[PDB]
Amino acid sequence: SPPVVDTAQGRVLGKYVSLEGLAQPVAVFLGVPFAKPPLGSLRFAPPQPAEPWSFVKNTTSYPPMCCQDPVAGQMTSDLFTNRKERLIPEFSEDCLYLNIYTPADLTKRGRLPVMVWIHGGGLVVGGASTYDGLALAAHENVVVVAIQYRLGIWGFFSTGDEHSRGNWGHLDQVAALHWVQENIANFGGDPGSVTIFGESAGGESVSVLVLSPLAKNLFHRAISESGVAFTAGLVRKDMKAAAKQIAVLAGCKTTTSAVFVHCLRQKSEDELLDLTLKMKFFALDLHGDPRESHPFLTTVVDGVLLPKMPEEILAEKDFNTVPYIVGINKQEFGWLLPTMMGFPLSEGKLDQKTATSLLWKSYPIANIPEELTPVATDKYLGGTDDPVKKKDLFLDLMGDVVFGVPSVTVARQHRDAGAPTYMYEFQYRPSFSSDKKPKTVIGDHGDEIFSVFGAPFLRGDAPEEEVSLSKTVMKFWANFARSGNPNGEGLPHWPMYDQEEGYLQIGVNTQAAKRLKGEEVAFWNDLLSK
Repeated sequence: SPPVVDTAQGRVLGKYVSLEGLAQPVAVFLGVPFAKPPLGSLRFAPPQPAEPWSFVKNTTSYPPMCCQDPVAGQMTSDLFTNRKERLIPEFSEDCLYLNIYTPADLTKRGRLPVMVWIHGGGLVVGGASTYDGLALAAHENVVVVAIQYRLGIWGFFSTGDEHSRGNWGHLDQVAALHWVQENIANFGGDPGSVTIFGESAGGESVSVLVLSPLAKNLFHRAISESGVAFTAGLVRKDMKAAAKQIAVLAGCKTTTSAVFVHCLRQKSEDELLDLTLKMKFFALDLHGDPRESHPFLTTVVDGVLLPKMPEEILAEKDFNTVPYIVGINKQEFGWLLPTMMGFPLSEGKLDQKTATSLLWKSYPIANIPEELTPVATDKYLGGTDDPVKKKDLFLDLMGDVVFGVPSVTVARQHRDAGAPTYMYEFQYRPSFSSDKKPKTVIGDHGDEIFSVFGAPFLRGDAPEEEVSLSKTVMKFWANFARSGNPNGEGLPHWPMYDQEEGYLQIGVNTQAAKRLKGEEVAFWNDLLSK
């Protein structure tokens, strides 16, 4: 007896889906529009509300993902998905949709916590339909909403002025959150209790929404998994140089910003896609000048989403000071990222000259000047002659500079603004890992996702240790959605990230520790001191 729910713009039809092991049926709505399709002159512009529809809109099939490299998009979906049935996504400029998983009794007026998932993919790839909210919803009695937002050129093209400010993907995230306020009560969600959560560039997005005056009162808890505002230089003052490259590739005059943006608006989707492949996003440039490489189009300081740089918003303490879990994995640069970015590290072996050279080429994500680059690799690799250990230590280096240090730096300033703050370090190797990934890589980028989204209940043949870790993580995450505090009956103690900097080591042996990356932060700030 399929569920039909009212929204401000019209009625939607979903499907009931059962999870093997639980009695609880979950109502699933796929491809709910939250904005007008950003086509034509709506490209490189703020999202507009969806036009209303008559009759009942069928929301039972996965929507398209936003345009992106389709080969890298398919690979990202494969690597990150938590369900059995492999998704073959479609791609389109018409992509401002969300998917909803609600376990609420829709005949009642439910008031479940709402968890809004913001996917990662470096702001250039990814989509919502990769992430099945079924297990998290059914096990923890929360409404899971997975949203989409414009990516790449479509999402982030900026002229650095009023003609194309930038941040279109973040304005879409904001529009989705307004949609949740207006409409989630009809899906049994409590709009007074919305947790935003995301991983990698989705974590950066959560962090940016925490800082943004546009997102005020649109959520009440935050979780950044493996990404905050300082991560990978994904937030910059401007985009002048990358914009120039786009103009040369597109054949657009840059006489003025208006003329430039108007030329890009006339391009077809195929032309912008081809321009996307030519920018070579999400890839280490091995041959060109590292100062001129732009593997991501970034969040920018536009004066609307962000009035100023994140450092200055954090230091001034006026932002969305909600309860905030900020976490990282043990080995953020262990395998997935170097492989996906094309780091020449298949060898199993690395010497210190080459580590220094690769750190310099990583300038776009690491931001370490050429002359300080041997000092960094000496610090991390100089205590051993063993090249197998040097490789493993270089990957610790990259993890720390790109993820660990940024995450701790942000948690500290969030705590110092007076907000409840929690940190974790996740250390587990999922059975769902790729065949290509070595057995020795534990807590790789993305590994927590399988626990958070209940992959053991949806796919594979997970052993009891892994099943149990997923229940623990989901329960912490949903307790936090409920109360702003992840703690509860039968879960290990997770201390607050206060002046003593307590954090939770999550893994086979889940337990509290202190002072996450304390020394590494000290070193990296001192190296870039100037």
